Amino acid sequence: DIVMTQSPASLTVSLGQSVTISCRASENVEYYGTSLMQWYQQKPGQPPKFLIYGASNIESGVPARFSGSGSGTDFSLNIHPVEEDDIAMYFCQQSRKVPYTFGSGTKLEIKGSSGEVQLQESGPGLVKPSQSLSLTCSVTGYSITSDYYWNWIRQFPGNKLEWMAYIRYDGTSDYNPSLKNRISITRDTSKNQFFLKLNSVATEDTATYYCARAYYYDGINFDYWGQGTTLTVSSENLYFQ
Amino acid sequence: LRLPLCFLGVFVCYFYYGILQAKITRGKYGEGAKQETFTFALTLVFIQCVINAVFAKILIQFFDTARVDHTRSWLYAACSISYLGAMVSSNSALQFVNYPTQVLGKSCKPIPVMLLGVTLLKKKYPLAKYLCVLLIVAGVALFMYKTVGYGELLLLLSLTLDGLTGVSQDHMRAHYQTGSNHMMLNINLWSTLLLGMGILFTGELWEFLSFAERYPAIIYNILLFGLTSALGQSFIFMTVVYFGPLTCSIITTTRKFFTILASVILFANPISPMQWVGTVLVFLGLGLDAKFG
Ligand SMILES: Nc1ncnc2c1ncn2[C@@H]1O[C@H](COP(=O)(O)OP(=O)(O)O)[C@@H](O)[C@H]1O
Repeated sequence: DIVMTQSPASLTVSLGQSVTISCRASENVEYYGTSLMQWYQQKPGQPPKFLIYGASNIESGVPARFSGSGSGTDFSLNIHPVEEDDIAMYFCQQSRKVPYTFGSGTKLEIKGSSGEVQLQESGPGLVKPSQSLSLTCSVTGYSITSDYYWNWIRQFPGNKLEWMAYIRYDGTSDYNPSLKNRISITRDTSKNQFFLKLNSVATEDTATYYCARAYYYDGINFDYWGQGTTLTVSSENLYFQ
Repeated sequence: LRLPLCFLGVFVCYFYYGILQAKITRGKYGEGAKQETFTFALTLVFIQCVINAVFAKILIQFFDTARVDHTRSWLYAACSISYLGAMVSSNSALQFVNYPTQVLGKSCKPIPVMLLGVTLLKKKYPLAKYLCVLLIVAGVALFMYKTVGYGELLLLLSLTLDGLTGVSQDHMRAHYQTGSNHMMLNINLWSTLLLGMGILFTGELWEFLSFAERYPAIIYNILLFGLTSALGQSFIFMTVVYFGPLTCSIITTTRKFFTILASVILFANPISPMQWVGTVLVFLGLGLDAKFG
């Protein structure tokens, strides 16, 4: 699959400076003269927020500071008037191959130190290995039978994202090929929920699982995200938190 | 791995498709007062669209089953209306002008899109583009000359709708990554639905059946025409599968010249030499755009 590499892991910036973040894809993500690239901004302990799709197509409501650039395999994101709000992690995502992949993420730091959809994840917190698991994402304020993709994504410790799967409002579902034989995504329209079932979860599955609503345009854009549920797989019990 | 099979396939499918189209449209029917010319352009386009839809469904079922079509349904209808209208205008034009005029008009695809981009959207174009249209216009003007007749207006409408279909397809491909087979199947399905509605509403489906009853031999030719039309696109896609688009552009460019050449000289028209030079000049105009890509 396509591997995204973000050369600057950590950027030290002073307010007012212009910052550029680079992201290189293994394969040309150009498709019919259109770049299938997206950018997301993640604050500590928060779901990512969608910023840009393709090349410099700023999402409505995002400040004019952000601007995408580049084409082919190399892309960049520029924030000219950096401000306090922009201090976060930034992820570059490609939507050219059916496994959607995110970059390792670039973290910024400063020296000197009802008109929406409500997603709610739920599931067991601590689980023993080899047990089957089922997470439920309930949707309120919207009907999952309307035109929007509903995806399950996960984030491992270290802030590495991995798109698990998704289901469309038509019922069409697409899986990550690496996990097509370990997970299953289903939906229940009567209660307005969709479930992700994992078979024989191993220790490597410890992560934060998000359910997101996305719309396809110049790729796939995970515009809305849930709060996210933490899942810890271990052979021993944990308490107090 | 030699790849003459795809080139052959295309040149043997679309060539015979043109031959059957010429036979169906301009084919002499009856004698004396029985000159019932083929005025049922809707039914043949409907048959062609349904055949294309079924073949595209087969191709999808056999190739890239894992792909998921992201295009919105209403996008397909918007392109399909112009697609169907372009076919109806072009095929209807055969009722008034000879086959060479229609094929040359089909080769005039760049002018609508080029005109739109240059004058309507205010986008500058290279020198080569600004001269391709001039060469083609000179060639066609020489060819044409020896209110206006219906054939010319029908051809103009066909060109306009072809340009609209092209721009809509470009937009949907860019912003939805729609596959070749999926687009073919969906636009053919929408076109056949609309054509069925119209044809049954206008009633000439009954009249077309009466015409078939008078001349039963038509049905064997219309079916073959639709089959060749579908197979042409099927083999065009196969070229991409066997080898990347670099071959697709070459095959399209060479076809755009071979088809017109065959329909002009190989069809054995009663063309006067004063007119053939115009075809020669438009040839000198055609392809020259592909010289610069
Ligand atoms: N990668 C590509 N690069 C350039 N052109 C392409 C590419 N993929 C598809 N096309 C275009 O898509 C078109 C599909 O042809 P098609 O419409 O089936 O032929 P017809 O118009 O005879 O039915 C081709 O003419 C080809 O130029």
